[PDB]
Amino acid sequence: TSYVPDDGLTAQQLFNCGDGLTYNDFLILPGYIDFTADQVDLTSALTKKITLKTPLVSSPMDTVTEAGMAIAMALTGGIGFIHHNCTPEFQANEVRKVKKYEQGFITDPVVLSPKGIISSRDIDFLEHDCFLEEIMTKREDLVVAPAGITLKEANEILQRSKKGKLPIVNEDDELVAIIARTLKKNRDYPLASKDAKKQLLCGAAIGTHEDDKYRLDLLAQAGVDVVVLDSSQGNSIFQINMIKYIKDKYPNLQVIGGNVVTAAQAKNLIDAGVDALRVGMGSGSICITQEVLACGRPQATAVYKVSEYARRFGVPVIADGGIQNVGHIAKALALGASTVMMGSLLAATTEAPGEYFFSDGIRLKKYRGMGSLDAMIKVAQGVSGAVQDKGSIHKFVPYLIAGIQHSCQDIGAKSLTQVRAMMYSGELKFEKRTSSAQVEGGVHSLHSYEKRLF
Amino acid sequence: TSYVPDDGLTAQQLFNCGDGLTYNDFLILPGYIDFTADQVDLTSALTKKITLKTPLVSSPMDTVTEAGMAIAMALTGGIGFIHHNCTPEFQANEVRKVKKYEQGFITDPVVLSPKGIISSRDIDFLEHDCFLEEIMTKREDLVVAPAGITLKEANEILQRSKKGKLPIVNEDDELVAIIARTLKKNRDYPLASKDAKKQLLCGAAIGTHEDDKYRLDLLAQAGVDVVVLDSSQGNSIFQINMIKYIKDKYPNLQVIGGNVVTAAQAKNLIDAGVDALRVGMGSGSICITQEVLACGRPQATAVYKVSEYARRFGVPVIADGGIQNVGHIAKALALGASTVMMGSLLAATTEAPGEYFFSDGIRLKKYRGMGSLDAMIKVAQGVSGAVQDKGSIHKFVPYLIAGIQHSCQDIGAKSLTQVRAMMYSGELKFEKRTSSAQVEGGVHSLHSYEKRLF
Amino acid sequence: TSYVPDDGLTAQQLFNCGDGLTYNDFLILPGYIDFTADQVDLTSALTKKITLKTPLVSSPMDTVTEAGMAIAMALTGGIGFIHHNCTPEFQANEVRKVKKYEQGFITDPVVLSPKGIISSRDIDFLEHDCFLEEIMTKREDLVVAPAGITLKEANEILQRSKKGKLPIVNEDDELVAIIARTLKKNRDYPLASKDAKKQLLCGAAIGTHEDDKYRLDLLAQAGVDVVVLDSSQGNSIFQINMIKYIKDKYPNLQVIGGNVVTAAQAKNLIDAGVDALRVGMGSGSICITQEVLACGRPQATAVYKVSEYARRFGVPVIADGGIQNVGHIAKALALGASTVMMGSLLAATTEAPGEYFFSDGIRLKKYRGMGSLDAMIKVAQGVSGAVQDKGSIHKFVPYLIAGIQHSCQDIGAKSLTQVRAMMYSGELKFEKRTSSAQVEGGVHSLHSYEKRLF
Amino acid sequence: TSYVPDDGLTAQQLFNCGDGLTYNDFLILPGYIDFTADQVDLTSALTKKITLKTPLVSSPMDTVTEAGMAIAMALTGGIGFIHHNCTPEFQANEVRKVKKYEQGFITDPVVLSPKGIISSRDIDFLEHDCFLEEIMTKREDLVVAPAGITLKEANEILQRSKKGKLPIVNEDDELVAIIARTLKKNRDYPLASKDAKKQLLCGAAIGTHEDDKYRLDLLAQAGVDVVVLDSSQGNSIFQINMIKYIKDKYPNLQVIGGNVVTAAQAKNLIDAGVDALRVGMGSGSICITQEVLACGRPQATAVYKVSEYARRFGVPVIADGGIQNVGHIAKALALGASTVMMGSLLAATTEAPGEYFFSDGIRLKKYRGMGSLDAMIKVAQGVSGAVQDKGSIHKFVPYLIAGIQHSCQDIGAKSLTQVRAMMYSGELKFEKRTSSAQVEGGVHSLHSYEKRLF
Ligand SMILES: COc1c(C)c2c(c(O)c1CCOP(=O)(O)CP(=O)(O)OC[C@H]1O[C@@H](n3cnc4c(N)ncnc43)[C@H](O)[C@@H]1O)C(=O)OC2
Ligand SMILES: COc1c(C)c2c(c(O)c1CCOP(=O)(O)CP(=O)(O)OC[C@H]1O[C@@H](n3cnc4c(N)ncnc43)[C@H](O)[C@@H]1O)C(=O)OC2
Ligand SMILES: COc1c(C)c2c(c(O)c1CCOP(=O)(O)CP(=O)(O)OC[C@H]1O[C@@H](n3cnc4c(N)ncnc43)[C@H](O)[C@@H]1O)C(=O)OC2
Ligand SMILES: NC(=O)c1ncn([C@@H]2O[C@H](COP(=O)(O)O)[C@@H](O)[C@H]2O)n1
Ligand SMILES: NC(=O)c1ncn([C@@H]2O[C@H](COP(=O)(O)O)[C@@H](O)[C@H]2O)n1
Ligand SMILES: NC(=O)c1ncn([C@@H]2O[C@H](COP(=O)(O)O)[C@@H](O)[C@H]2O)n1
Ligand SMILES: NC(=O)c1ncn([C@@H]2O[C@H](COP(=O)(O)O)[C@@H](O)[C@H]2O)n1
Ligand SMILES: [K+]
Ligand SMILES: [K+]
Ligand SMILES: [K+]
Ligand SMILES: [K+]
Repeated sequence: TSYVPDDGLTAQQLFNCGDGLTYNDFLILPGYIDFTADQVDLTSALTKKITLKTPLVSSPMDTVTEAGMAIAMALTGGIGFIHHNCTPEFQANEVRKVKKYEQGFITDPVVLSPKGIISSRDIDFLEHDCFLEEIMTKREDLVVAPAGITLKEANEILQRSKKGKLPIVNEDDELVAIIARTLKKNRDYPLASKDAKKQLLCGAAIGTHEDDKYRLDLLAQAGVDVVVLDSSQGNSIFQINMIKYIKDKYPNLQVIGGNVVTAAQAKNLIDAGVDALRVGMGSGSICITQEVLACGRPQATAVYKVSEYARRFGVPVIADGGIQNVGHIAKALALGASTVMMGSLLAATTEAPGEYFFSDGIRLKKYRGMGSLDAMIKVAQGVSGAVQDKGSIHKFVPYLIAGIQHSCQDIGAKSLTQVRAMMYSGELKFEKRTSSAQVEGGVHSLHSYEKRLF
Repeated sequence: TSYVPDDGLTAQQLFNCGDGLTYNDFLILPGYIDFTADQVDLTSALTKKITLKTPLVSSPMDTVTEAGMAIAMALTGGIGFIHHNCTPEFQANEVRKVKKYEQGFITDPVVLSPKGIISSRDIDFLEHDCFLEEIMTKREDLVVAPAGITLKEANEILQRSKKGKLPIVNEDDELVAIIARTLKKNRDYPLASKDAKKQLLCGAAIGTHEDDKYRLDLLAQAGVDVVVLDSSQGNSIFQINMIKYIKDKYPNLQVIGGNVVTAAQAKNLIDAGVDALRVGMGSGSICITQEVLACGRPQATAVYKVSEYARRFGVPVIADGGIQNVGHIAKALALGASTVMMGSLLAATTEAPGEYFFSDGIRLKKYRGMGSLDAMIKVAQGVSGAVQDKGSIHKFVPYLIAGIQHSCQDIGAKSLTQVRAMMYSGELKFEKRTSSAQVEGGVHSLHSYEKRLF
Repeated sequence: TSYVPDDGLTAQQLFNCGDGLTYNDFLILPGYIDFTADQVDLTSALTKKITLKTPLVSSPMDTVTEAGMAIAMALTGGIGFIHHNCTPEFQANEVRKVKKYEQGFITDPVVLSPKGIISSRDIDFLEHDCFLEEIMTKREDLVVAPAGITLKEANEILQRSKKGKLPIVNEDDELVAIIARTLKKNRDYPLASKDAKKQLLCGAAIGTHEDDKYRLDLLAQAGVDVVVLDSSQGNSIFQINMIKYIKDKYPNLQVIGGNVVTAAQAKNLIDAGVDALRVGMGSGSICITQEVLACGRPQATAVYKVSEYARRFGVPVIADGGIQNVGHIAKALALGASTVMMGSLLAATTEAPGEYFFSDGIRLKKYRGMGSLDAMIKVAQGVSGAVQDKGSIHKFVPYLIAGIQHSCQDIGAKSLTQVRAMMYSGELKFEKRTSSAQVEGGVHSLHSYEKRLF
Repeated sequence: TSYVPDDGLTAQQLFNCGDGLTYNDFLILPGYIDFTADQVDLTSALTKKITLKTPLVSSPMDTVTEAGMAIAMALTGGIGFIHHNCTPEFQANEVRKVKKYEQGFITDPVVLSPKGIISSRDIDFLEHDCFLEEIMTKREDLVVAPAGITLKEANEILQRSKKGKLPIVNEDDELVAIIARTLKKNRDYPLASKDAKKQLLCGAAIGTHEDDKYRLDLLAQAGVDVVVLDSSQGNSIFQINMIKYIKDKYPNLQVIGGNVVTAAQAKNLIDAGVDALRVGMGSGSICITQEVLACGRPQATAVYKVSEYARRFGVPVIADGGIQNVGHIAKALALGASTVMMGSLLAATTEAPGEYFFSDGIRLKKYRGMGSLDAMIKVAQGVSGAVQDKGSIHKFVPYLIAGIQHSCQDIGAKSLTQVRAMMYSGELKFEKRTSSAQVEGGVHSLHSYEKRLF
């Protein structure tokens, strides 16, 4: 015979009925492998105009994305969104801080007012004399460098002054930047996500309330590339206006639509004029909306449903919420999502806001939902907590990339663009997983065991 | 195109087959928001004649509703039902106590027999002399007030006597009431549930056994507004008679039908002449009937099924049992319920019967089913226990209201009347939730976390 | 209108497809109540010829049924089966012991050989002299009683001798029995299960292996009323022969067929000539067959399927295994079962074999499957353990009866015969229960709680 | 009537839709028993050319199969596969070591270089003198034996020298072997799996990467009988080539195809020229692929689907992964599998690699997946751990055999060949198991319990 039938379920019959299943409810039948995993191209679109080397994106939460994270993320190939739980000024600062970050050049030099350099030497010896400028008269005659400044002469010249951060200025003695030694052989970031001006990409979230139009402005000034509207149910006249307002004012600016879960919700945003859709309502580890409200939708189905529609307009979808492991990323992407947003899966990370604090013989790192009472009487829709400890976004992300690539390989696709083309064509196959199938899917029948991922 | 199909399940296909699903088995797809949550009107009917500002209702259990609770509940916009685990006299007392409660006026002044006022002063100094009247001859010549008594002159006049509870009498020196300082700026209860005589509404539960006709009488005297028949299976000739007996005797009185779960059970009660139906069999946190019997029905389905029928007669349905969180309330209401009754979700509360007693580094408050051996050889159908500690019904209820409103908003309804009109029309959409969907629905992927709701 | 549709699932569509559901997977919609629970008649058949006042039956396990249990059970209205884990002689003894038990008369007087009465007096005072008969010459001239012996003169006469167990003999000084004081006002057992000779009924289990034909014989002699073949898969040529062998030899004797789960398995036994069928394979608390084999079937479905067939021949079915609570009994009976057999649910009991032994601040009582390595290289198909502590079969059983009656009432049936007639007619309604429905079905949303059943 | 319908589900309708169920999701309805369990023949094929007495097969993991295991397994009637986590030389050694193992003859005599025998005597008395050959001049004149060596004269002759391991040599004083006393009455292995040269069978796993062709060679030399390609997704051009390469070079050699789960994946391997298929992706206790990727399939369905196809070509299927108990073996075999491979279920065993180390008052034995970071930045797809303690493969396996036989009996098949013929014909019946059915399936309703299997 040499036939072999067409066993396997198609996306349609699996996510277009009314059962409402999530990532852990299904699998993806393998295909034919004839290329190595690293040959898999993960290039994907974040918006109608922007494209990242990797589909990963950090969430706009006060415990996940902040300068450091938006930078690492961008450097590793993804992008980040600065949360909006702080006066517009500060949030806007985190943007410019990112938007004008340059290899080797000092991050954002801590500084003080006279109220010249100031090397520890002084601070030590010789009562706290009348202010700093006094206890520190660092003569104009000092080791500084001209605008011809470069990483080359920098470090080297630093040897003469045996210092590790010589200052640089344009012409009007107003520090443009300070080169720094601290790393000893900077790596190369070939996938770095940057804009036209070669600066790293940077996103930012804002509300849809009136007092957010000013906030947006400060961000816009700072060179923000894309902004996402923060809402649990983004299909409101408020967001729609907020959309129009922004698109009009700033034509040259991408706007991602508030969190939606239905094709109907999307229609309004795609019409308002959005550049993408953030799909996901009540899937976040810290989000507890479905339990305290009554509205929401199972992630896997939501991502599939909203993408199949959004695609018909060239509007990328960001699968936000529900990604509890590498696996769930490939899943979300295979269902129509162009990129995926993470929060908890990127909390412990060292680039994330906050500091670690061992608790009960185990590592730790704060992490809560922006809808929690702390982050914010108001009805709490989120919870507060903390997670373990992962490596650094510079090594963690690369691991995610390998997984996603290994996933694509097992399936038979050499790119994410293909994975989607396959599932929409009916070539990509799926299969439901019973509770026992889920149990067998993970670790079982062991007396004890540990786990290390990369 | 600009079409977007009609994705979404309708109530019918979801609760009218035979799967028997509960609140945690489904969700409600969001709609369009074009109004703020606080604009949502929660007005709902408790019976054919009565209407509350809020659909909340405390349960007739000896650990939930009692004077204090029936008062707070009424003040916050809902209503309460005094349990019937105590001689009719006492239960009847709790009613009048409620029915004639007035702002500022002392609750129910504790008192003693001679066997004039009696300020601590005496009790202290000068052997327990022959009875109270002796160890306390408080002269007729004392600070008291005339029927012109008002909160105005009251407190003020109290200053002269530097006391905090001057007595007031009509004419025949028989204390009608005592004004009291103890609060320092009473709030305003705009939603208060009151009757024609401007007195707070008050409900009361009674059995269907013969010896309950006298009990009902004492309650009726006390000015009870509505009574609910307490039974697990209320479709018995006993209740039906008890219905007729009451409707006849007291025409001007609402009667809620025993707990039912089917349209067939309802028919008998709607015919007997009930003013509402209490739907719910074996859903209560402390009820364990389904485990020790064989009869019952999944709450969500029961509420939907009995309401779709009851509505065809203008008979309100009270979704009693199964409400484990704010979310489940909106759910019950969206399925055809006019109001919802709670027990455990209103136990810890300070207005509830009993006192707290820290246990294992944690707060506590007794709570058990009226079907438990303690509350009541008889077959125990309930269990006994206790819960944590919530705020006060004066702040807790308001939180429930916000939730329910936030829920209605997310859906797209500006009132509960609308939410039901939407689900019966097919506009309101639902989606089943798999076990994984339920797991993703709540908190997951966190190393640890705490939870605060309002 | 006044119609009300026909909501509700019928047994057929619920247990005749291939889903394989158990008791916890469904419920029984209530009906109309017009009679009190105690008016419910539980009379049910155990075999084609025998009938018990109650459908309860103790299991033939070395930790459940033994003389004491087969007696209490019979007295409370049910029946018991002596296990066969002991030489035929001893098992046969437990039978006669039961079969000839009489109110007041000493159970089975412990005794010694000379190698007259022997009151402690002696044992105490005056070296262990040459044997008992010597250290105890209780003269012929002693307080004894004639065959006219009766509970009347007995106790009374005992006063004169101030003893508590005067001996009685026929004529040939061979103790027929000894009356005993130890209770102080024996109760009345109106439901007692007895045979023609007014003796309590008694069952007994035997294997189907060759060496079991002798064992059966000793039992037969002892006046056993019914015997059950002990097998996990009773549809073997071995049992079929064993059936024929017995039916032939002892026509006047009931034989219950080995454990089966299908209508096909039953056909062979009903033809071999059985008087009943023990349905249930791998449902017992201690049975772990399904996990270590590959054959078996979900109890609820098995009971329904085998009964619908067996009934077509007047062959009663004993729902054995899976009854984890009062509720599951009514369920099994409502599906076609005539009686139900229990093991674990009757372990802690005081009438059960073994003694209690507090462990970890909690009561205890051994309990294991006859298929366990201990009870019995052989493949273990059962496990060994222990349970808590229930009352006495004289109070526990009565509780089960109330439940079963309360269950029948809630449904609307005044007898078990009716409950079955209702489910087979399509009048009795059912509804599946989702996992959440099962969770809501039991205790939930409580911070803590205890449980007392009767 | 005497008909009895055809209740029961067929494999087809149960594993050929898209639900994806595992072993714990179904059962096998019993049939007719007319033969004893030990009469059941378990003979099954491992490949197109090879046949084992028992369908058991140890997995190629560095914690399961290694010489000792491949020997015991072969002796008990099955076969084993040496893992490939060690230079080809060593892995190849483990093969020859096995391939030339002979009863009584010393396993693999530990040895040292001069850098004659060497009995402890010396080592003790008389500074570590210049090397061994010196501190030990065991004269040529010593107790040794000629090629006529046999277990007969061996042991006996050993008495004269009162030693326990006399050396034997061919002619050129180059030890061919050493007979040893250490057991005191060697048993008989009637089912031993051997090749034409009467040597025990031995399998070995290799990768499909280029540098594996040399490795294969060393194994081939050592007399390996069958080799299995180690891959999670074995349907790649790499394996297909690796297949062709081997089949060509070594015609007289069996090759088992990489792990597959679909009929489509199989087609390529059956065409490449494989002798069997290893079905199973992400079912292993230590495999966590489905959780960190997105591809895989529920074992039960995979085994059924791939076998129904593979059989159409006479290509045996090895159900690898998911076997958590005796029961699951019969299940896998009944669905079309010819043999089953185990890992964890054969870890604790004494023949397995590694030594035990009590931990927390309990026994222990290391066990991890070859995909774990330890066994192997790379993406970890497995985990590391350890299990309890089972007996010895010489007693454990026999237990598995009894189970599998007991299973076959309960069904009604006298051989595995029959079990499959029955399920493909539609005679063998199945039934799904709900979560409650699964709960009832195992141990429940017990206050406590222990477990011993054989
Ligand atoms: C905000 O972040 C989230 C996100 C992204 C998600 C979830 C979530 O719970 C949160 C936290 C809660 O966000 P939100 O539900 O509070 C939405 P939002 O922040 O826009 O607040 C909405 C309310 O603000 C008021 N509002 C919004 N815009 C205006 C406006 N233009 N004028 C007046 N009032 C407005 C209304 O009361 C409207 O209901 C979730 O479950 O899935 C995704
Ligand atoms: C009473 O509260 C509940 C409620 C409200 C619920 C559940 C529950 O378990 C209880 C506790 C138990 O109530 P109930 O089942 O004991 C019902 P009820 O209190 O009316 O007692 C009923 C029995 O009393 C006797 N009875 C009732 N009325 C009469 C009568 N008129 N004459 C004689 N006997 C009567 C009968 O034996 C009838 O079976 C439940 O599972 O869902 C809701
Ligand atoms: C015995 O009790 C049970 C019961 C009642 C149940 C289960 C259970 O596991 C046990 C314990 C195990 O009983 P069994 O499976 O060992 C059945 P049985 O005691 O009859 O032993 C059967 C074997 O004995 C041998 N045999 C039986 N009769 C003969 C015979 N006539 N001649 C020769 N051999 C025979 C055969 O090897 C036959 O397979 C269960 O899962 O559901 C109900
Ligand atoms: N409910 C809340 O308080 C809250 N806080 C954040 N979120 C949503 O959950 C997402 C993160 O989900 P996760 O941690 O990847 O499961 C965020 O991007 C945001 O959309 N929700
Ligand atoms: N079974 C019992 O003892 C018992 N006690 C109270 N109840 C029922 O449960 C309801 C409360 O449910 P809950 O606590 O909101 O889940 C009560 O209103 C009553 O109808 N049941
Ligand atoms: N597998 C075993 O060892 C074993 N031992 C007893 N049993 C079966 O289980 C039944 C008791 O079930 P349960 O305890 O009521 O769930 C017994 O009547 C018997 O049929 N099974
Ligand atoms: N993922 C991993 O690291 C790993 N290691 C081994 N395995 C697979 O799992 C199988 C063993 O499964 P189990 O232990 O019987 O459930 C092995 O034969 C192999 O196919 N997988
Ligand atoms: K969630
Ligand atoms: K309950
Ligand atoms: K069981
Ligand atoms: K697994």
